[PDB]
Amino acid sequence: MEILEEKPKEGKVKVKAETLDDLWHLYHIIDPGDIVYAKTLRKQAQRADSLRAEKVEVIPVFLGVQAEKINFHKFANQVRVTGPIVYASREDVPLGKYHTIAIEQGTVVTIQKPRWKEHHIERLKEAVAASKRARVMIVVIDDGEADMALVREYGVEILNSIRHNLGGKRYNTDRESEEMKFFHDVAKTMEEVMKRENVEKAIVAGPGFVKEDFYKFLKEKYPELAKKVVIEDTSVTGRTGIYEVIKRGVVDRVYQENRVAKEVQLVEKVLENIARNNGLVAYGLKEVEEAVNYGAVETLLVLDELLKGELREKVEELMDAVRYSRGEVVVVSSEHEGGEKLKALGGLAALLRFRVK
Amino acid sequence: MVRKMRIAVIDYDKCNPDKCGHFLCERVCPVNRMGGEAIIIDEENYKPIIQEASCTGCGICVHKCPFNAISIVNLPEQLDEDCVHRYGVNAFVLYRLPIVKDGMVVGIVGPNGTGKTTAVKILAGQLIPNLCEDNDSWDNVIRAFRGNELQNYFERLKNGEIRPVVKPQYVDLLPKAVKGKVRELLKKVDEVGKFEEVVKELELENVLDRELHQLSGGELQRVAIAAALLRKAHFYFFDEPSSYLDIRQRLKVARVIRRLANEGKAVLVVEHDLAVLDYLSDVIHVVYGEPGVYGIFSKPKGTRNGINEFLQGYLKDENVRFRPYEIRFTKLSERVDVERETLVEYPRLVKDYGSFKLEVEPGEIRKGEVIGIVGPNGIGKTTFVKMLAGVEEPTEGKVEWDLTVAYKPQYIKAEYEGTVYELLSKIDSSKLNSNFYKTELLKPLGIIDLYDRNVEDLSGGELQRVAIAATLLRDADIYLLDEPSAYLDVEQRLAVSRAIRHLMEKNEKTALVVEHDVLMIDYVSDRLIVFEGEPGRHGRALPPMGMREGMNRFLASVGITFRRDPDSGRPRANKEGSVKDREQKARGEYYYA
Ligand SMILES: Nc1ncnc2c1ncn2[C@@H]1O[C@H](COP(=O)(O)OP(=O)(O)O)[C@@H](O)[C@H]1O
Ligand SMILES: Nc1ncnc2c1ncn2[C@@H]1O[C@H](COP(=O)(O)OP(=O)(O)O)[C@@H](O)[C@H]1O
Ligand code: SF4
Ligand code: SF4
Repeated sequence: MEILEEKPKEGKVKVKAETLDDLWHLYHIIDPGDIVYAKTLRKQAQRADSLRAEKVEVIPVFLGVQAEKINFHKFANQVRVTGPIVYASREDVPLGKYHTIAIEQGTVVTIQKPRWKEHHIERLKEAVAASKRARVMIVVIDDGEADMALVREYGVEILNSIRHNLGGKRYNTDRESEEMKFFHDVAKTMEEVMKRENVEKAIVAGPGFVKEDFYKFLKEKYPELAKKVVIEDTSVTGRTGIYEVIKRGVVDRVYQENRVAKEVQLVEKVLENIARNNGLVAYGLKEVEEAVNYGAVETLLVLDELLKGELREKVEELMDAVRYSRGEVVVVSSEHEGGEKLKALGGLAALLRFRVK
Repeated sequence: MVRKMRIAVIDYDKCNPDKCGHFLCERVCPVNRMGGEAIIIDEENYKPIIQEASCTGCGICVHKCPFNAISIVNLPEQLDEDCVHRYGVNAFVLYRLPIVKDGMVVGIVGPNGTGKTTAVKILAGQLIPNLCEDNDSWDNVIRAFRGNELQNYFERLKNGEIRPVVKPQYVDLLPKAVKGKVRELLKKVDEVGKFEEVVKELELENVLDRELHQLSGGELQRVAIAAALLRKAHFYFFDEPSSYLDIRQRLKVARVIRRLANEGKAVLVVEHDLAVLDYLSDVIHVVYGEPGVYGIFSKPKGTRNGINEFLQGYLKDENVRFRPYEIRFTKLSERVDVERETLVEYPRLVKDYGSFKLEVEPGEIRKGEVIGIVGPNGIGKTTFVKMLAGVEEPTEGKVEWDLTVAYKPQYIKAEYEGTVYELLSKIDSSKLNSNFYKTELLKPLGIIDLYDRNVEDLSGGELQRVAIAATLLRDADIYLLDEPSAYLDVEQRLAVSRAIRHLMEKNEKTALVVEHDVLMIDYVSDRLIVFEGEPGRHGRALPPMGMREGMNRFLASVGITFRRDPDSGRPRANKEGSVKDREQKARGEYYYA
């Protein structure tokens, strides 16, 4: 999510929800014996005659609701918490009732009167405020400027806004030795960020020749880390040029799928060929549980549905123990050509380094 | 779109839980790994059972089975609704049936063990279809086949006003079950009042004097053909009548069976020789699947199209591939026919037992070639073959030289205690373990899967393949096979052809294959020995001669000319009295490859 911690005791926190998993985090922290303040709206009901007729109303503003049940609802993406009111504006005198509310995006405050644990504060901060990433690494390289951004759901910022200070062709021919210098610089800065953030493509886009010109230079300089040119729409630069490149560009979503998918099926093939080798395949709750404890699992491949199974705890632990042992754990769509076989296999497949019986 | 059922068949006759550990299945099974019941143990009958309701069809258990007692297939859910009979879960299943018809000859082509014979029992009143459910009545059968001509069959079948007579898939049961003569028998079984016509057309008037056990192959077979027609029945089902008949016989028996259609009687026929099949049938069925897991009969076709489609391996009516390459043949212009080195030469021999006479003209044997022997039975094809084989000493002449001869006898009977692997292994362990004999002989004839049963515990078609393979794994200069054709199917017949051809050509060795099935001759033969005279009396073996010049020479004494089909390439037999029949016979070229 995006977190701001406004009070060193967590008497004021300011939290948000952007994605499904954020809510699952918010669920996991919130218990009985908390009050969440927020900023909803609860209406009245009034008035009436001597008897009963028709008429209703509404109001706005914040509040707080006590925790009495904690319920989690699908096709809504909303964690309801119900029970009694204890904070409102009094200008109308509307106290004397209960009031459900849902923790969402926008401000949600959380506090615990007997005072939070280490695990609780940790869980919050587990989801990273800046950006957990998806790619989230887009460039736009036009004659007037070079730009390069990190656009996450949790917030949005052009990382470099460096200027060429030069034309494409308008000042003279501009095929300078200070253009050769410039492009080398551009490539370097992008290369260092791309690696550091660990998402491996950028989309170059631009007018006329320029976009192409640059890709050619990148391939020629050094072998790439994966680069693609897409035409996209550009005819502006700055925050709105980068923004326009992203909007009509389902490129971001589609590429991120293809990269994950690749990793599963590469590993998939390997599991086939290892199954023949005696004692190096693990698979099958017992067997896998047995390698993971002895710390010999190289790779753990599990379909994401098994993480959200009915046993969820074991799965996470097996992954947690492997990641600590410096294996890599792969979490992957079940739509994929590799993902569908991890259903069939049963759920867990792991590649060992050395034999566990 | 999607839709899919999993179907598991386990050939239990191949499973042995104690040899693979403890049911390697449930152990290796992913679903069972994660606390599931894909594979369950029948701890009583001691067998494994796959609950298709689970099995993801991942196929791990299949790859693991130390033998190959497991098959798991993923169906599109369609054929499954046309399911006819299941022998119990993890057991053979039939889909669909052959559609028999009155006054017509309904053909069947397709490899053994695909429940050709399952369908016969179904139709014979002796097995009620469960329709892969739990049924034990006719009525659900009659409904299921609503929109089709077989409803009418099951209604009559239940009133029991028709009963089909069946010429069994193996014969040589009547000699050890029915004693006394062919003369006698044929009076006894008589009920059709057509005794005269039958015995004469199938030429068993000399064959009456002998007792059943004293018959040769051709004769025993034909005597069954006779005794089936003299039993009273409208519906006659012949399973493999091509067994041990010679080239002259099989064409003449075909005419006899065809004349039934004219009498308005319903013939249902299995044949494995495309020329004989073309000639008899008027409808044709293709049967596809891998043996012992499932069989499905296709839709009825007009003979010609049906055969074309079998060869292509692709069904355009049903949209099914069932063999990933095409049936093909060898002309004489698709070879190098160049002369090779003389291995040995034989002078004039003449053998007279005093109950048959043979004269063998002077002849050359060349090394590196495959000589086909042709002629009608009892013409001493066998007398020649046996003189080189050492079981018979020539009366005059010499053939018995310092060539070692490898001899596959005419009948097959077992006398061997121990397994298929014992029997082969003592001949040449070495050959068994080399990649060639594995690509060409052993693997496509099923022998890898057969090592677990005893020789005596093998059935006719498996045991035939086992005899054949045995003879060619003997260490010999020259290979003698007397009539391997018997009880082989179309695919098997062809596989044996490709195996003989490759093995003989590669090590440049001689083999003699006494032959009568048109297709094997058409592929394998480099040279030919045509036999003539009057059978049962005298034979005159004419020297070896070219494949074409031989089939020309011989075909002219049978009246029957052969073309080359234009649809996809196969030997086309031409009807006696046709355009092509007349053009070939007038122009002294009686054959084309
Ligand atoms: N009585 C039986 N019990 C179990 N399996 C059988 C039985 N009869 C036949 N089968 C199996 O069914 C398959 C097809 O049978 P069959 O009709 O004899 O085939 P085809 O006539 O094509 O050779 C074979 O794999 C065979 O072993
Ligand atoms: N030892 C024998 N004594 C007398 N007649 C024999 C003997 N062996 C074979 N025959 C007869 O020779 C004839 C031809 O025999 P064979 O060469 O086996 O024929 P085919 O062409 O069917 O292989 C048969 O009529 C058979 O009864
Ligand atoms: S099916 Fe194969 S692996 Fe399973 S019990 Fe039988 S022989 Fe063993
Ligand atoms: S195919 Fe797979 S899932 Fe089905 S029984 Fe065999 S191993 Fe179990």
